[PDB]
Amino acid sequence: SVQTVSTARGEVDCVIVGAGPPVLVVHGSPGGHDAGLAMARFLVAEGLRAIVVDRPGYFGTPLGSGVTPDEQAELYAALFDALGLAAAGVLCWSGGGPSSYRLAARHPDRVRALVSVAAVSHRYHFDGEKGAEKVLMGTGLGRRMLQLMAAHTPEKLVSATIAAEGHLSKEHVAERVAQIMADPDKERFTLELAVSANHSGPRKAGFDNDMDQFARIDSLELDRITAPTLVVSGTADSDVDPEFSRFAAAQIAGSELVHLDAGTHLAFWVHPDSGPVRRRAAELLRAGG
Ligand SMILES: [Cl-]
Ligand code: NA
Repeated sequence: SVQTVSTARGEVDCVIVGAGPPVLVVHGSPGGHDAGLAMARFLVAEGLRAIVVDRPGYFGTPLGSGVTPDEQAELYAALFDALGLAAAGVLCWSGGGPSSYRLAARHPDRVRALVSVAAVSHRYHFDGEKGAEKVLMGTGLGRRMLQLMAAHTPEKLVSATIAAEGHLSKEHVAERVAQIMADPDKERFTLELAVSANHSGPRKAGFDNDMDQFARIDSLELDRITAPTLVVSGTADSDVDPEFSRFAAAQIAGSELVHLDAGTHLAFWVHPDSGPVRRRAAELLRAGG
């Protein structure tokens, strides 16, 4: 299902799925179209169509198609041109923030609505990984272990992921895990995103590029954004601090900020009160369609 689209800004890979008002779905760091499709499932179910990119440096999209957040925004607009598309909704999460914010800021005519989930909204510095976590997230061996865990010990993987992505107590992690193991969509989402967190191999170029670029952000100029905007933050997110979302909402006039109490970085998909937020996101992204 991956298609290469030749744009005026270079080649970009994407997966085109669903039917309805279109939404550009922008993965985090690391990520790729696997993460993006997992992010997009609720949209397809709500009767929207998703355009799920591989950002430059991930899988088949060459880094040269856009290194900076601003160049990645330029690529997305060039992708819309290559699809004959005037404008689309935008759904971003985490490291998908900067390029999505730039698209909304500098190409406002191309963005119908913005849903920004725990998104990097200003300069950000990655804390490296040490010891076992480093091997697990940084190597092909680590990648294979995550794949085996997802296939064969899914509850253990879900637990590890919820703990890594939040500041929750042991007891609250276990409560979240039991919820997820009772909802097949939540389980599937979590397992897919856990595997995509490993930045080795074909995710390495894009991941290293994102870490370098996010550390160099001057301003993304979110105050320029005029799209109707929903910003979503889990209060226990240990990956992208809630302050990034409060900042973003304060910059974007008319934006709405939704907090998910005791939510991890995955809250918008896995928090027990997230269903209404996804429904609201979908309605916003339909943008009168
Ligand atoms: Cl959560
Ligand atoms: Na934790």
